[PDB]
Parts: sequence; structure tokens; C-alpha cells
Amino acid sequence: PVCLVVAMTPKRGIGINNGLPWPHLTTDFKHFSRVTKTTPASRFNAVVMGRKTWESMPRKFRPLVDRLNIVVSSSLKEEDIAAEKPQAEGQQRVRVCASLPAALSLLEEEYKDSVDQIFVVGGAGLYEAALSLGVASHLYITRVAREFPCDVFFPAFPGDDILSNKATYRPIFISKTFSDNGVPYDFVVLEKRRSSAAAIAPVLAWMDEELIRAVPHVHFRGHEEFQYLDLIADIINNGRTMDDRTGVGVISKFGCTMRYSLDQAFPLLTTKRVFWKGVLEELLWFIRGDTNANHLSEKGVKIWDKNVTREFLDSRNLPHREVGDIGPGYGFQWRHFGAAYKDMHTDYTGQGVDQLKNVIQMLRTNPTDRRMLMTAWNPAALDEMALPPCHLLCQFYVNDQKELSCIMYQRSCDVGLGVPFNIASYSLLTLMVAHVCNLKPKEFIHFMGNTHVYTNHVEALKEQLRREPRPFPIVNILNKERIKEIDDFTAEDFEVVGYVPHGRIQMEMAV
Amino acid sequence: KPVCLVVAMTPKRGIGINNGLPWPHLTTDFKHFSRVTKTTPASRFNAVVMGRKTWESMPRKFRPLVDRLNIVVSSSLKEEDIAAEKPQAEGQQRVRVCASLPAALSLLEEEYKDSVDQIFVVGGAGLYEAALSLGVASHLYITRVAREFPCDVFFPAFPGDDILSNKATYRPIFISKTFSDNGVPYDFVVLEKRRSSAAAIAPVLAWMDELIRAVPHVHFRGHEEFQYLDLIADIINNGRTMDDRTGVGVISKFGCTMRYSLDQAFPLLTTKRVFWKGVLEELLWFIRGDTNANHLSEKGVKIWDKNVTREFLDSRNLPHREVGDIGPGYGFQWRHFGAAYKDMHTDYTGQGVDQLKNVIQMLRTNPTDRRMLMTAWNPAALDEMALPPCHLLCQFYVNDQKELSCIMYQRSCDVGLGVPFNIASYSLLTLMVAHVCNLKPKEFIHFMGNTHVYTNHVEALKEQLRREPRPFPIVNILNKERIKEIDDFTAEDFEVVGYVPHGRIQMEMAV
Ligand SMILES: NC(=O)C1=CN([C@@H]2O[C@H](COP(=O)(O)OP(=O)(O)OC[C@H]3O[C@@H](n4cnc5c(N)ncnc54)[C@H](OP(=O)(O)O)[C@@H]3O)[C@@H](O)[C@H]2O)C=CC1
Ligand SMILES: NC(=O)C1=CN([C@@H]2O[C@H](COP(=O)(O)OP(=O)(O)OC[C@H]3O[C@@H](n4cnc5c(N)ncnc54)[C@H](OP(=O)(O)O)[C@@H]3O)[C@@H](O)[C@H]2O)C=CC1
Ligand SMILES: C#CCN(Cc1ccc2[nH]c(N)nc(=O)c2c1)c1ccc(C(=O)N[C@@H](CCC(=O)O)C(=O)O)cc1
Ligand SMILES: C#CCN(Cc1ccc2[nH]c(N)nc(=O)c2c1)c1ccc(C(=O)N[C@@H](CCC(=O)O)C(=O)O)cc1
Ligand SMILES: COc1ncc(-c2cccc(N3CCN(c4cnc(N)nc4N)CC3)c2)cn1
Ligand SMILES: COc1ncc(-c2cccc(N3CCN(c4cnc(N)nc4N)CC3)c2)cn1
Ligand SMILES: O=c1ccn([C@H]2C[C@H](O)[C@@H](COP(=O)(O)O)O2)c(=O)[nH]1
Ligand SMILES: O=c1ccn([C@H]2C[C@H](O)[C@@H](COP(=O)(O)O)O2)c(=O)[nH]1
Repeated sequence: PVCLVVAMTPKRGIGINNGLPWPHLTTDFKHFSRVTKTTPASRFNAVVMGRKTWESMPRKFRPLVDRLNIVVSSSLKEEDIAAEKPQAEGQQRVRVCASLPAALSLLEEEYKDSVDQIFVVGGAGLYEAALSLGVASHLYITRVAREFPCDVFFPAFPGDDILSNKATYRPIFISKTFSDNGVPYDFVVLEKRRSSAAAIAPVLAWMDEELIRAVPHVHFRGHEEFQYLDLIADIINNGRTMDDRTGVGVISKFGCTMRYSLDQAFPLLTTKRVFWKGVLEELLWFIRGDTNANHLSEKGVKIWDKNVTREFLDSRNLPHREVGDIGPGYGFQWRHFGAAYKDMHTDYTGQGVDQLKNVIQMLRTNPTDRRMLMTAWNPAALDEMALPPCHLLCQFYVNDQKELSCIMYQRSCDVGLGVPFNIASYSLLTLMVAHVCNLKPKEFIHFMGNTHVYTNHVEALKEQLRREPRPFPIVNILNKERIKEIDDFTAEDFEVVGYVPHGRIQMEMAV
Repeated sequence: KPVCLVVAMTPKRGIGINNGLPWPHLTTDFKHFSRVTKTTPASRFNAVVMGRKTWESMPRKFRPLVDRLNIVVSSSLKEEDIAAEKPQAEGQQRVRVCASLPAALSLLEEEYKDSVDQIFVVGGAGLYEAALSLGVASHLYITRVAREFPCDVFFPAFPGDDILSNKATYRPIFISKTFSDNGVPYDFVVLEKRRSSAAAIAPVLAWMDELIRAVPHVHFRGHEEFQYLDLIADIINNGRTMDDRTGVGVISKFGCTMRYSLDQAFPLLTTKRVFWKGVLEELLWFIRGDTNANHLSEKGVKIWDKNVTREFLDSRNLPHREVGDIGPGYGFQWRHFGAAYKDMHTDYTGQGVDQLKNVIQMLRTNPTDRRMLMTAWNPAALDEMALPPCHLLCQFYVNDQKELSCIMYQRSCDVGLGVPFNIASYSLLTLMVAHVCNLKPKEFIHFMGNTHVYTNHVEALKEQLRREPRPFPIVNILNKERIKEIDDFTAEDFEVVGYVPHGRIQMEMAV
């Protein structure tokens, strides 16, 4: 019973010019070091590698300490490796075998009592040979989210859908997303599947007296998206069937919380492609305090059209609104809170309270202040809006390390559709704000009120929950030097790096 | 050889009156009792042991207790006094009569080994006194009845009776949430005498894996107050030390949640006494839309005075504010959002948005509406306020079964002093609104922004955490018929039933 341990691009690339295709991945190496060494007393592990893999290592690190180094090679001799560097005392001498079947036979003969776990470390020669013989019980895969130029590739295998879109291998473990040198990645493991408390118990047994899960197989679920998935599953399992303003039935839960890290990667959800062009163009729209939805619509972003139609504005009891007008909406309250609205064309400069500018000036001069809030809810002008704000409130926070976090409260949540859009939108705002203030982005926290999935979306969401997440992408702000204030961002100032989602899921917007 | 004791108990240790139970029928208790005495892991059954009067107090259809070996301790009653009392059913075990508890335990070993699984002393005072003296009691199953009743028979005093009320040891290993039957709150505690299948997943868990705990013995944590206790513990252990607008050192955290049930009992926290006279007077102050802190100050609630002083009013740059005037405070926006403020004496009826009216109306008519929100935060009006509202927003949610839930978001949370007050203050509003809208109260959800403990409380809080919580009380609304609007309520229309909190800890208010 052997295990494979690899780092791998989406297109299964592993090496180039007999070296790693990426810049050094410190957290990947630490993870490698730990897996290959650790043991529950008397036994050391074994690291089986090829010649090209052995050679590609730095001289400093070979032989890999505390582990039986076995090199599969015909051309290299057992003494050339011995003459390469003097051996340090306390380690088994590096062993050379003809092929991989012969390599494991060596452990059967001479090391039957000493070795605990067996690890094949590279490369494509030994990996291919390992999967051929099928003696691999487990695969420890580091999924590099970014694509890199490669000439050596890891062989494709049943259930390699965990890398990109297309005896079996099922994921049992998915870690949260890590990053090094602007390279996002995460760790997965895959399985070859094909009376101190006796007194308490009966009190618990009677105490209960009273269906769907996200990716059942995956038992350790480090990935942060699991929040959102388990949140879908929960409302499908434990929510309440409700009616609606829209006329479409709803399953709703009240009081819901999600939080996502910003320090390593960006929570652009992977289980379905997120319309990022939308979250970007809409956020810049908000920041401008723009209330004209045509400016969005023309850019290819049609998210607001149905709620600013001639038909909808009349039902929303505003016959004197122009098509495209969202009223004094999200962005208007941010940049001009309380100001007298006229139309989308009127210039509202200097009028009202610019919450966004004050939130920054507070962050930049006095970050411990507890009044760093931006609201979109104005009970005075709710009726003048074409549709009341969902994401209505957000608070900011700085710690010791000059790291920035952001809470956002949402009154009403279309989990299937709006939520992943909302996560990504505000997390982006945190990145923007953090940069302008000279702070590290840390964490984004999502507070939810009415949290609901629409009944017509339910079939599509079970489809989404069969999908195990991919590593998060990195969002980079570009022209970091050129942008100094929050209004200096443009659409081209951003870069989504290594975003490899699952295929598009179609979901109708509830009018 | 070891025995378990199973009792229900008044805070004053009372167990009986007039050879019967002191309280009305508690179904959930009798359920607990039935299951705990009966449930057994094959060829095996449980023994129940009682006094003569316990046997007599018990209704005829229930004695002897089915599926359990009954033993009555008596010297007047004989074994044939009981056999003639009711024909024995086929299969059941005969009731045995011993003259003392040592004889009872002796009989159990002498004749009933290999026969009886577990031994339960069931009552009354005499046998509970006897069992505690012998030191044979391994576990105490206490049903803490929170309400004080007329009692002539009492459970004996024991080391560890600090779980009942204020003052070889008996410490809690289990505390459940508060239940209620017939206007009576209660909860269940258990006390203890002290004086590569999945292992291939575990190596990656090694490196990823890594001080103050409250009531650490309590292995089961049903009691919803544990949420708050652990929230204090987390802030201290895992928080970051910030400086403060007041100057006093702060340990703080961002984005933490709590939720409390309102269908069984009231989350008026028990681990320290909460100033309920304040929570009631402050809320009815808000409801009236009052901005005059002297109306609270004259009534014995001085919670706002340190913030309406001439010094603080001038430090907030408001020279013309009279002493007492909070400016457009929380009460003000609730009923007059956007109204132009003058002083506390000016009459504002009709001006601004009456959010509270709109909330109740939307509730009583269109409960599936998601715009059912109230907000104290008014960016344009913040400057004129003596203090920017801490609790700034609440949302209401109505269920399938006409069940009301409420979320409240609080930007800044004094976890030592303000948080339990706020839990109490909105749970009360939720009760009030529910009655006024003809709805069953279900849940209060607390969303928290800057969640912090002051450093001149750290010592005073570590002490509090040593205290395990008592059952929650019931808050009843008196004069239900007379009250039909939210303004109809007065301080007298309420009654806190079964409140048994721990001693007061002195915590100064930060100005
Ligand atoms: N991403 C990752 O996790 C890792 C990537 N790498 C990368 O992989 C590349 C090196 O791997 P690769 O190019 O595939 O070369 P290999 O590491 O597979 O080694 C090739 C040589 O080893 C011998 N060999 C290998 N497999 C067998 C076998 N089954 N039977 C007999 N002999 C065998 C052969 O010798 P002969 O010709 O004499 O038969 C062959 O020439 C480098 O670019 C390196 O950076 C390396 C380690 C980890
Ligand atoms: N809430 C609860 O958990 C429970 C409450 N109760 C309440 O308690 C009351 C009955 O209990 P209580 O009044 O204490 O009476 P008991 O049930 O303790 O029975 C009293 C009789 O039992 C015998 N006896 C008990 N202990 C001893 C001893 N150590 N040595 C010798 N004889 C003993 C004596 O019988 P004799 O005189 O024949 O020798 C005595 O007269 C009822 O009102 C009942 O409702 C009862 C059980 C549980
Ligand atoms: C949230 C928000 C902003 N908005 C505004 C907006 C307004 C009313 C709404 N009403 C309802 N019922 N659900 C919504 O998601 C919604 C969203 C959006 C509107 C539509 C889409 C939409 O049709 N979905 C995108 C997919 C984007 C994604 O991956 O999330 C699409 O493919 O068209 C997204 C966002
Ligand atoms: C929250 C809030 C509203 N308020 C108003 C108010 C105003 C300024 C504040 N400032 C600070 N820093 N913390 C607060 O909790 C606080 C509270 C209160 C203020 C004080 C007390 C107080 O002194 N404690 C109570 C004891 C209550 C308990 O034990 O929990 C007392 O006995 O007076 C209570 C409520
Ligand atoms: C950029 O500098 C650099 N870059 C690389 C090295 C290095 C030094 C020793 C050895 C190696 N490898 C050994 C094996 N590997 C591996 C990494 N992660 C996983 N999950 N599986 C692997 N099988 C990477 C290749 C790499 C030194 N220096
Ligand atoms: C008024 O109706 C009513 N009222 C009372 C009864 C009743 C029926 C069986 C038995 C009894 N006991 C009195 C209460 N006991 C008890 C209850 N909880 C705990 N935790 N420990 C106990 N020792 C034991 C025995 C009471 C029936 N009917
Ligand atoms: O950012 C958004 C915008 C809209 N919605 C969804 C949720 C609601 O179902 C609907 C708005 O309608 P009301 O909540 O106003 O009824 O749009 C979101 O989830 N997020
Ligand atoms: O109802 C209240 C009133 C006050 N505070 C506390 C929290 C903060 O510690 C302090 C307000 O300080 P600023 O957030 O305004 O700085 O008062 C509450 O938690 N709840």
C-alpha cells in the first residue's frame, strides 16, 4: 500500500526543464515535509523518487533527512550518489532500484519491520508506473490554481474532475486556499474507492425525540466554500416553505453567518462560475454613487434591467421614473446620504453625507474608532427606490497588525444567485479600501437576515452540491502606485489569478 | 455498588408539599424521569428505590413503576401491603420492602446481582439524606425547577448546591437549556462526585492543528448562556489589544454571533444579576421615542446620566444641549427617522419615519415581507447625537407557524456590561411585538460588530466564568387584553418569574 504526493497545475503540469514550473511554494514544501516524515514510534518513512527527480533537488536537501531515500534508476550507481557528498551519521544510505515493481520488493525484503508509510515523490515515470500497478491507496495532491508552462505531466486518472472541467479516485479531504508568490493552491487527499459519560447519555437520548448534504464523501472540509454549500444544504434540510412578493415559493432560514479569509486568496466561489465582471462593474458603479442602471446595462452587465423596466417602475408605484433609474439606491446613500434625489442625471456633488469618504478618513487617522460604518438603508427614501437594499450595512475594523476586516449585513438573501455575487462584491471592496488606507486585507464576515433558496432553483442547487470546490483565486490590484484614493480604481485595475471554477449553472432572476 | 439520585428541585431545595409535588404538571420532567430510570444497554433492568411517602404520593396507575424493580423503604409497610394494593402484571418485577437503605443495597447485591443494571434513589428527603451520608451516590440527576413554590419537604444540603441558588464534592458535568411547562421554567443538570482508513487523513491534520475556559468541567453545554460565557473566554484568549476612544485598554474581536430561544424561557442571563428594572425602563423610553435621560434618571436608572453630563455634552461639541438630552437618540429615530431635532422637550409626533409603526403593520398584514427592519443609525444626524447608537438595527421575521424571530446588529459590544443587557433588551421587544401582532415568540439572534471586553474587567470576568449558569426565567406579559398596541405597555405589565442569578460583580461604566 503506497501513497502519491504531488503538486499539480490545473492541466496536470508538474515540471519543466527538470525544475518546478512555479516560484517556490513554502507552504507546499512544509506540507510535503510533514506528510513524508510524521508517524504515530519505532518506524521511519520511505521516499521513492526517479533519477531526474533526485537530480533536480538541491545538493543541500538530498538525501531527504529522516526518510529512506530510494531512487529508481538504471544509469546511476549506488556509489556515485555516495561520492556526491559524505553521509551524515544516523540515516539509511540512498538506495537504487531497476524499476518501481522492483523498488517496493526491496522494502518487502530488507525493510519489512522499519518502514511505516511509503511515498512516491516523482516524477511522471514513477507516477505513471504507480497508477498502472494500482498499488496507490491514496493521493496527496497540491492543486496549484495557476497554470504554468510544463513539459512533464502527471497522468490523467478517473475522477480528475477535481483539477479542471472535462477503479476511481474520490476526494476525502479539501483544505482551505493558501498562497505564495502570487500563486494560489490548496491540498487535497484522494482515496482509491471503486462511566463518566455513560451517565450523561440517556438524558441526551430522550432529549431529541424528533436529508441532503454537501459532498458527502469529503470528511475533512477545510475549504471555506463549504460554508456556502452547507448553508444551501441546511436551508434545503431545515428551512421553511414560504410565499413571496415575487409570487415564486421560497424556503427560508433566519439568521445566517459566513466568514472568509482575505490574506491568502479571494473568495470567488468555485462550485459555479461567478459573474466577476458583474461584481466589479457594479461595485465601481456603487462607489461612483451612480443610480443609472443603463451605465451597467451597456457594459454587458444586465443584472439590474428587470428591476428598472417601464413595467416594474409603474408597479413599484413610480410612473415618473426613467427606465434605468434605481432611485436613491445603494451607491447614492453611500456617497450622498440624505440628499434630495431628482433623477439619475442630476449632479449630487457635495450634498448629503459621504459615508465612504468618512469611513476611510477614520480608518486612516483613527482606526480604533467603533463608528466606521456605511449604511444604504434610508427609511426616509425607501419608497423612492425601485427596490430596497439587500446588503444594507457594513462595518470596518482594524487590529494590531494593521489588518482590515469587514462585516456586511444583508436583510434578504437569494442563496443560489445573489449570495456568491455578494460575497465576492464586498470582499473586493475590502481589498480596495485596504489598499487606499495602507492596510492588509484580513477577513470578510457575512451577516444574513432572511436567507432563502427559491423553489425553482432547488433542482439546480442539488447539482451544485455534488461539486467539490476548487482552490480560490487571487485577486490582484494592479497599478498599486497610481491608485491613492477610493475613486481612483477603474475596471482594468484588477486581475483575477488562477480562477478554475466548475461549469456555468443557469438560474433565473426572480423579477 | 454505586447509586444515582434523580430529583426535581425548587431553588430553596424544596421537593414536596402535602405528600405531593409542589408545582403544576411538568410533562418534560416526567418524560426525562421515565427515560432515565428505564433505558438499559440485553438480559438486564434498572432498580428504583423510594420511601414510603413517595410511594403514597404517586398516582395508582403509575405504581409500581413499569419495567423497573421498585423498592420501598418502610417499617410500617410490609411486602404484602403492596401486593394486595394492585394485582401484579405478568412479566414485571415484584416490589420489595426494606427497613433501611443499607438493607436495600444489601438486598440488591444478595439477590439481584446479574439482574439489575442501575440503581436509582427516587425519593424522598429521608432516602436522599441517607444516600448522601453513605457516600454511595455517584451521580445526581437534578431537575432544577427555577420557580419558588410552597414546600414542606426538602432535598438535603450538599457540597455543590451552589448550582441551585446563592451561598467529597458534587460538580456539574451536564447543564441543559431551559424548558418550561405551565408557566414554570426548569432545566436538567447531572452532577458528579469528585472530591489508514481514516488515519491516512490525519497526517495533514497534524501541522494544521494547534487557555481560559469557563466551567470547563461541564462537558455538555446545552444552556444557551454558555454562548455568552464562551464568547467572553474567546475574546480574552484570542482577541487583539486595542487602545480606545476613552483611553482604557481593550481586548476585542470582530463578527461574533449568539442566538437565544424565546419559546420556552427568557434569556435574562443568570451568571451575574442583570438590572432588569433598567432594561424595561430603557426600552419603554425608546418606544415613547424619548430623548430625555432625566426621565430614566428620576426612575432609578442612571445608565445614561454619565453620557448626558455637561462635561460629556461639551466634549461631544454640543454646548446648547440641556442636561439629559441624548440628542436624536435611538428612541428618536425608531419613531421619527429623519425628523429635524430641536430639544428633548419639543413634540415630534408625526414628523419623520415611524419605523416601529411600519414594522408592526407589515407584521400584522404581510408577514412574508423582507423589508421588516428598524434602524437607529442616521449618518446625517450622528453629529447631533450625544452618542452614536451601539444597537443600530433590528430585523423581524415571521415563520410558517406565526413564529416571530428577531435579529439585532450591534456595532460595538461591551461584553462585560452591555451585552447581557442588550440580549435582554431586544428579547423583551420581541416578546412585546409578538403579543401586539398576535404571534408566538421563537428566537432572538444577536449579531455583533466590535465585540470587546475592557481590561479593567478582565479579573472581574475570569471570576464570572467560574460560575455555571442557572435556568433562565420566564417573563410574562401581564394584562394581555388591555395591551393591543406597542405604546399600550407600561412598566407594570411585566413579571419576571423564577429568576435566580449569581452575585453582583462591580463593573464601572466607561464614559
Ligand atoms: N510537482 C511535483 O510534485 C514534482 C515535480 N517534479 C518535477 O518532475 C520532473 C522530473 O520528473 P520526470 O521528468 O518525470 O523524471 P522522473 O523523476 O520520472 O525520472 C526519470 C528517470 O528515472 C528512471 N525511472 C523513472 N521511473 C521509472 C520506472 N517506472 N522504471 C524504471 N525506471 C524509471 C528512468 O531512468 P532510465 O532512463 O535509466 O530508465 C528515467 O530516466 C522535474 O521537472 C521536477 O521538477 C519532481 C518532484 C515533485
Ligand atoms: N420532586 C421530587 O423529586 C420528589 C418529591 N417527592 C416528594 O416528597 C414527599 C415524600 O417524601 P418524604 O416526605 O421525604 O417521605 P419519604 O418518601 O422519604 O418516605 C418517608 C418514609 O420512608 C421511610 N424511610 C425513609 N428514609 C428512611 C431512613 N433513612 N431510615 C428509615 N426509614 C426511612 C420511613 O418509613 P416508615 O415510617 O414506614 O419506617 C418514612 O416514614 C412527597 O410530598 C413527594 O411529592 C418524592 C420523590 C421525588
Ligand atoms: C446579488 C446581486 C446583484 N444583483 C441585483 C439583483 C436584484 C434583484 C434580485 N432578485 C433576486 N430574487 N435574486 C437576485 O439575485 C437579485 C439580484 C443581481 C441580479 C441578477 C443576477 C443574476 O442573474 N445572476 C448572474 C450570476 C452571478 C453570480 O454568479 O452570482 C447571472 O448569471 O446573470 C446576479 C446579481
Ligand atoms: C447596554 C446598555 C444600556 N446602558 C447604557 C450604556 C451607556 C454607555 C455605556 N458605555 C459602556 N462603555 N458600556 C456600557 O455598557 C454602556 C451602557 C447601560 C449602561 C450601564 C449599565 C450598568 O451600569 N450595568 C447595570 C448592570 C446590568 C448587568 O449586570 O448586566 C447596572 O447595574 O447599572 C447598564 C446598561
Ligand atoms: C525555487 O527553489 C526551489 N524549488 C524547489 C526545491 C526543491 C528541493 C527539494 C525537493 C523538491 N521537490 C521534491 C518534491 N516536490 C513536491 C512538492 N510538493 C508536493 N506536494 N509534492 C512533491 N513531490 C517538489 C520538488 C524541490 C528547492 N528550491
Ligand atoms: C398532578 O399530576 C401528577 N403529579 C405527579 C405525578 C407523579 C407520577 C409518578 C411519579 C411522581 N413522582 C414525584 C416526582 N418524581 C420525580 C420527578 N422528577 C425528578 N427529576 N425526580 C423525581 N424523583 C418521582 C416520583 C409523580 C403524576 N401525576
Ligand atoms: O444583492 C442582492 C440583491 C438582491 N438579492 C435578492 C434577495 C431578494 O430575494 C431579492 C430582493 O427582494 P426583496 O428582498 O426586496 O423582497 O433579491 C440578493 O440576494 N442580493
Ligand atoms: O446599548 C449599549 C450601549 C453601550 N454599549 C457599550 C459598547 C461600547 O463599549 C460603548 C460605546 O462606545 P463607542 O463604541 O461609542 O466608542 O458602550 C453597549 O454595548 N450597548
